[PDB]
Amino acid sequence: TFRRLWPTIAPFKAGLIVAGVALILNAASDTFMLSLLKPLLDDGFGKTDRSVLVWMPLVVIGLMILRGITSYVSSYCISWVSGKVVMTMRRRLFGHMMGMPVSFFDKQSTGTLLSRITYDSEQVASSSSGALITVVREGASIIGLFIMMFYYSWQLSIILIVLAPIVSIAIRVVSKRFRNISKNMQNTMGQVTTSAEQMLKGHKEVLIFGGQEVETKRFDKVSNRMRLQGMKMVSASSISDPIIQLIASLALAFVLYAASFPSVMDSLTAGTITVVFSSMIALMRPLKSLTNVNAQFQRGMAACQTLFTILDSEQEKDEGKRVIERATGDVEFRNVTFTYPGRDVPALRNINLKIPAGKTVALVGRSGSGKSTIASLITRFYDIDEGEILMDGHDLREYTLASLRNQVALVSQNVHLFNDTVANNIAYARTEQYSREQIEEAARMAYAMDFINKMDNGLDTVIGENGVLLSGGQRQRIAIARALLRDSPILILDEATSALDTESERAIQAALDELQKNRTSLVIAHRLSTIEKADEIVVVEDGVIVERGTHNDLLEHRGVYAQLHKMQF
Amino acid sequence: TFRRLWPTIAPFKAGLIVAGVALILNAASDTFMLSLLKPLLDDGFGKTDRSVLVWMPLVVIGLMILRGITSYVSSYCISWVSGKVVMTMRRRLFGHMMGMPVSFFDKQSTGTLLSRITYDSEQVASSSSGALITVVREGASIIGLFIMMFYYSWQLSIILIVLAPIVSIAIRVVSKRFRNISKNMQNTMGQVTTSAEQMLKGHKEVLIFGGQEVETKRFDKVSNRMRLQGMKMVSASSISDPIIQLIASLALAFVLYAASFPSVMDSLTAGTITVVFSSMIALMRPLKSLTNVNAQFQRGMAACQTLFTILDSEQEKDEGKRVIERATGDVEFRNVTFTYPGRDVPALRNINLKIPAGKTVALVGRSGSGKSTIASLITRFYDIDEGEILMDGHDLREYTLASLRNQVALVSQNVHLFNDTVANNIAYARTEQYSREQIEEAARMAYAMDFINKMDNGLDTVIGENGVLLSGGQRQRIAIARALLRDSPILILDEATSALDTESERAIQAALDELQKNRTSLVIAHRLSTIEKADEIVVVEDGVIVERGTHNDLLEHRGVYAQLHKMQF
Amino acid sequence: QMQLVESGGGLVQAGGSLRLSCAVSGSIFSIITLAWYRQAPGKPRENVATITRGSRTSYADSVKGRFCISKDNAKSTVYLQMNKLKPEDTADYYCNAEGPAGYWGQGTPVTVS
Amino acid sequence: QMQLVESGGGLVQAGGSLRLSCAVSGSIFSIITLAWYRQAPGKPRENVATITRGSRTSYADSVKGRFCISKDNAKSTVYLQMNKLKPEDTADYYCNAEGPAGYWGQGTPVT
Ligand SMILES: CCCCCCCCCCC[C@@H](O)CC(=O)O[C@@H]1[C@H](O)[C@@H](CO[C@@H]2O[C@H](CO[C@]3(C(=O)O)C[C@@H](O[C@@H]4O[C@H]([C@@H](O)CO)[C@@H](O)[C@H](O[C@H]5O[C@H]([C@@H](O)CO)[C@@H](O)[C@H](O)[C@@H]5O)[C@@H]4O)[C@@H](O)[C@@H]([C@H](O)CO)O3)[C@@H](OP(=O)(O)O)[C@H](OC(=O)C[C@@H](CCCCCCCCCCC)OC(=O)CCCCCCCC)[C@H]2NC(=O)C[C@@H](CCCCCCCCCCC)OC(=O)CCCCCCC)O[C@H](OP(=O)(O)O)[C@H]1NC(=O)C[C@H](O)CCCCCC
Ligand SMILES: *[C@H]1CC(=O)N(CC/N=C2/CN3CCN4CCN(CCN(CC3)CC(=O)OO2)CC(=O)OOC(=O)C4)C1=O
Ligand SMILES: *[C@H]1CC(=O)N(CC/N=C2/CN3CCN4CCN(CCN(CC3)CC(=O)OO2)CC(=O)OOC(=O)C4)C1=O
Repeated sequence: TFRRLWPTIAPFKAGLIVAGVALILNAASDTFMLSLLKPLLDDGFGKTDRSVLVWMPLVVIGLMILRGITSYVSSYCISWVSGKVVMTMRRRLFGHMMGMPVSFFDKQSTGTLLSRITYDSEQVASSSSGALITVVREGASIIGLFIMMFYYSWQLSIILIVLAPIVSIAIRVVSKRFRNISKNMQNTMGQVTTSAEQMLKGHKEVLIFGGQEVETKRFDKVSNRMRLQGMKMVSASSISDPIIQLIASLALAFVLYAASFPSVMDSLTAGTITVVFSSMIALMRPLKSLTNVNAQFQRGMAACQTLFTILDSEQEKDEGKRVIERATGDVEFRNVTFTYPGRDVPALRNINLKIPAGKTVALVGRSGSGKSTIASLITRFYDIDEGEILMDGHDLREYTLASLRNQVALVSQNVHLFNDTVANNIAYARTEQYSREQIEEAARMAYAMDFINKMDNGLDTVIGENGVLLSGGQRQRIAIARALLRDSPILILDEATSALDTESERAIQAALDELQKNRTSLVIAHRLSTIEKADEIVVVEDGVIVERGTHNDLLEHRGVYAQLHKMQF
Repeated sequence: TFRRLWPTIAPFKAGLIVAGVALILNAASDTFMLSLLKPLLDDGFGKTDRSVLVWMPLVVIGLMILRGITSYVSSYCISWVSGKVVMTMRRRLFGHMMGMPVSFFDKQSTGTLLSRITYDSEQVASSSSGALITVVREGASIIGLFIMMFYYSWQLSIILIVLAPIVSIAIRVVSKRFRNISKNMQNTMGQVTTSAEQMLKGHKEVLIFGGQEVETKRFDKVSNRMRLQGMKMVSASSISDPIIQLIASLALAFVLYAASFPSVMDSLTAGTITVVFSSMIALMRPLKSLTNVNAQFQRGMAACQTLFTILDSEQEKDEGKRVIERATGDVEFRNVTFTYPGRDVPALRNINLKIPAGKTVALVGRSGSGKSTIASLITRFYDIDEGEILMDGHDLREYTLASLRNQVALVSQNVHLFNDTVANNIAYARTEQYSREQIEEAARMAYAMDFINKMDNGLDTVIGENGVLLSGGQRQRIAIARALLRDSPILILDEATSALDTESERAIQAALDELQKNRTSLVIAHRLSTIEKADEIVVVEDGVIVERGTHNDLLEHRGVYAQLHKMQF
Repeated sequence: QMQLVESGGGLVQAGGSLRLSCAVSGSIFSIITLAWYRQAPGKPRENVATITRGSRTSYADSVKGRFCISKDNAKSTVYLQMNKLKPEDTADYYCNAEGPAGYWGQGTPVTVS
Repeated sequence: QMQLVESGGGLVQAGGSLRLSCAVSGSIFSIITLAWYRQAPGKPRENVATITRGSRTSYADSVKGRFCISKDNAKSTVYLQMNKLKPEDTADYYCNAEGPAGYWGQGTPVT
């Protein structure tokens, strides 16, 4: 029941119609061979002579080459549509994954994301395309074989069309036995795999108590259970074939019996019997592989559903309409209070940062936890729960993301580097509207050209992954290049590494010194260089603003920052 | 090939010889039936004979029942040796995973250790057993059919016995050609999978730079490469089949030719010709499986080499012979200096840490680095590089591991809990030697009954994973119980979480208060109470002992420990 | 918006003892830094004592081991006790919170005989 | 084992200033805690000043803001500079390392 789902593949009907035309031939050939077999047995040997057996050795090879060629064209031009439908489905799937809000990507499910889409959407078309190349070749085969029986006989074909449906329902009940064994044995495999995993992870504890013996006996038990489970599934599998083989063979004995009755003879030259029986034993593969196409449509629609739940899911709520060119102003936090999904403890209780325009604030903290989740609010990676982030009199939930995100510039020491040319990694996303003179001048400005020129190709060397790359010592340096070129109005540094790289501080600190001479900048900081030059410093103790103040007028006021200053002198 | 293998499986010669005996019959059924086809055809319809035609349905049903029964037995009693050989190999593999150095389990082996060993073993058993099934059955099939052609003909059979080897070498060359395309597609397949993975590790930056435009196009190129690679593979696979079919069909036409070229031929009636041709078009499947056998052994021997590298690789270095009943005394570190494998920076530089007998020394480090790697040296989880660890005047590298570990009690949080009866945990590996009276006394001694009586059965309650699973604090309480039972002389606390102060911390301290009343004990520390009661406090800073003293006679010496006491006040 | 209320005494004898309280409202009181500042008629503001999230304490060089500070968990009110008063310490005393560039109270002058 | 050698003066007039040095070798000098302790002829040992890995120096109670201490990385030696001597400060002074339960030197009395 796929009505109202054809035009999803409508631009590819050429391939499918060639599949049909050159696929029904691949069964017409198989029927022609047996139909030929008849005039090669009676009319070739019984009728005393040659003049058939010089034709038919050529007709047989002709039919064979037709069969081979049709096999190739059918398989190839059905796999072409398979491929160009996998592409479209996977592309639309991916183009949906670049908007799904950050909360997901954050370790909710990323380990098997790409595999669980490519494997899944390759099993969604393998099964359906297999069902197609099965319900047509192996459905035309039946039509051809019955045609060729009737044109040669009158009775045997009738008992066969009465009798084969019995064969089919036998097929369908026995395969049902096998599937119903499969799921219970799946449940029995779950427990045994779980125990096998359980005994290991505490290896420390096994070795510390000197308890090897008990572990060996436990694995002996559970492995014998694995052996017995495999036994009970193979013992089930080995039955589903012979039973239906015997039902069909009993049909064969029946239709063989009906050749003894007096009327049936004299309608049976020594040939026609041979071709009718040949069609009987060739009909078996279509008749067995045709009444299990549900087992393929169901695999296909199962994977199709397990990815059509994914395709339309939640995305980043885009609300509001107002746009921004350059929000040269004051980002202010107001009573904001935010919670990670999947947890309970709030990360920020009532919070009141009041960033000046054109100045900088430094979020020194003893934790390393509870501060970097501000650099994930001022750019609306997440969305707050209770509060309001006023940006120039406006709320980030009212701005359109395309511009709000265009404001900030996450200059860090961990920036992911695209695997493309350097000058393309600096001017990223707008090589169209930037001129290479700007890229060169900024790469100089960021004190970055010194180690790009040494690179062999230069402004066309790949510094991304599966390329040649740049060490952690300029990853950030390129990042400053990017910020300078884009001239963002709001900066969020990380200073991720606890200390500057050897002989590399001279460039880092200098370039940053140009980078924050203007351009209001919330600088998450934990190093005594940028903090000292700060404008108003704000500490964070595990959930909340604690002790705010400029550095020079703070050390006298002991509090937290001086305490955290001493142990990091 | 493998003459040495037979005694590895010689216990199961019964199963294998039943496989062989009841498997050759399986091909004998097919050969007998094709033979029977003639007195169906010549003596059944040429003459007036109706005598054979009336028993023949019965012999057909009989031949099929023999065929089905032999199929079952030769598929069961060869998957009853496959089962036991894989089970034995697993048990001899795992019993070697309980000896490798702790550094292996550390993170070196992926959590798919179990999956890798089980899939390697299952697939080696599958490949080798399939090779046996194929070689024996199809050898019987070929021998039977060629017996068919001799007893029924004189020339066509020799034509085929000269001509089929050509078919076989065609098979080998074509399968080789497909197999090479397999790896050639495999390279770029892996490459493009990696290039697909690259994009979404840093999805953050893609949003933050507004670069969704230069992401969809990049994935368009990647997906087009994926579909083109799938196209190349499928277009390869659809040729390897329909070429050998054409070679064999050339053989078939040739056989027709020679079957009616001369007058010396034509002695074969309308019956026996059908037998010969049926035997032909049924001979192909053996002639393909038998000649691709060689590939099946390579699956099995490849995976078996993967196993046999692992099986006898390396274990924990056992040296020395000296044995200990109980090493009541004063373990001492002397100039010990240990380097983590896989790293460069030493974790412990020159150490002169002394642990007086009976007394307690407490390590208190802000780093979280360099502490919990002493509790992995006083029990030989690892082995030191430069130093000597005296234990009662002997060195740990001279004691025997089975004996030395008998004194150490890793009584911490997170202690792994076997999925067994509770009494088994608190008496692990020596329920043989220890009577339930000691368990029931110690469970009280640990003040641990509140996690026993309130449970369903208590001394029989399942509590590990796949059991009821109790609290993490309770898991620590079982660790104190288990320490109490064994009364081991050397104790190593961790004091990890410290969060359950809801009268649970009181219970913890109450239980421990007598656990370290004796038993000279190295206690990693972060709790003010246990540090206060210490006997010698030793603070480490990131690589090395810094200042050592007693809490009452240290605060006067401002040093480092007090400077940490301030922040952890 | 966090708010605070300052309570204090007035003129007292020299070398005596006094206790000062400061109420805090609309706050996460249990963690924020709290302190006291004094401002001379001629000299600017200056801190005297400071508390921290860990019940830590600190004092200036001028007054060391002379005054004592504490916080009340239930009442959300701090206490600062001054002992061995000095006439030269007669100035304007202020309650403060959340560091120096944070928030300030009304201020109650104290006179020493 | 580590070794330590103390160099110090003898008898000088009250109210002056001096500097003392203790040479420590054979171990990881860069990180370990170093300190100086004094002991009166009658009164027991008493700490004077201390340095840590982060140069977080401290002076215990009596000479806060009076004495100073520093260590030389290249010279592998610690300097201890003194000022504003008093007659009551005449006692037995030692250089100490790795906390109070660590190690001690021969020392030298100062008057
Ligand atoms: C002069 C002029 C004459 C004129 C010429 C006429 C020419 C004939 C044209 C042929 C047209 C069409 O009619 C035939 C056709 O096209 O189909 C073939 C073949 O069917 C097919 C499959 O094989 C069958 O199925 C099973 C194995 O298949 C699978 C598997 O399931 O295990 C599936 C698949 O695996 C899959 O792979 C996928 C993937 O690889 C795709 O890549 C994967 O998706 C999965 O793969 C894996 O994974 C799995 C799992 O992991 C889960 O995924 C595993 O389980 C797996 O093992 C596997 O590992 C999947 O499973 C596959 O790939 C394969 C894989 O390779 C291995 O793994 O394994 C086998 O049964 P079993 O015992 O094994 O269970 C079958 O063998 C048998 O003995 C059949 C048996 C069946 C028992 C029933 C008998 C009675 C029932 C009566 C019913 C009545 C009810 C009404 O009857 C007999 O014996 C009795 C004979 C005596 C008759 C009685 C006489 C006295 C009365 C076997 N059956 C046959 O061969 C039928 C054969 C019969 C020949 C025997 C004798 C014939 C004479 C009869 C005498 C009567 C005269 C009066 O044909 C005929 O009828 C001939 C017509 C008679 C003409 C007489 C005139 C002279 O293969 C190929 O197909 P292709 O072309 O596409 O390649 C095909 N090969 C060819 O065409 C060859 C071609 O002729 C070239 C000929 C040149 C040669 C020159 C020398
Ligand atoms: C300022 C002036 C001064 O001399 N201080 C020392 C504080 N001494 C207090 C006496 N205290 C003795 C027991 N202290 C430990 C318990 N403290 C609570 C009970 N205190 C009264 C008896 C109340 C105090 O807060 O301080 O008083 C808890 C504490 O750590 O506060 O020191 C102490 O001597 C031990 C000044 O602070
Ligand atoms: C002990 C008690 C005290 O306050 N000291 C300061 C005495 N004067 C010093 C002059 N110093 C000027 C630069 N100081 C900052 C750098 N100091 C390193 C160089 N110091 C000599 C130049 C050597 C010292 O360790 O302390 O001397 C770091 C420092 O100690 O800061 O003092 C200072 O006035 C600024 C004492 O020596």
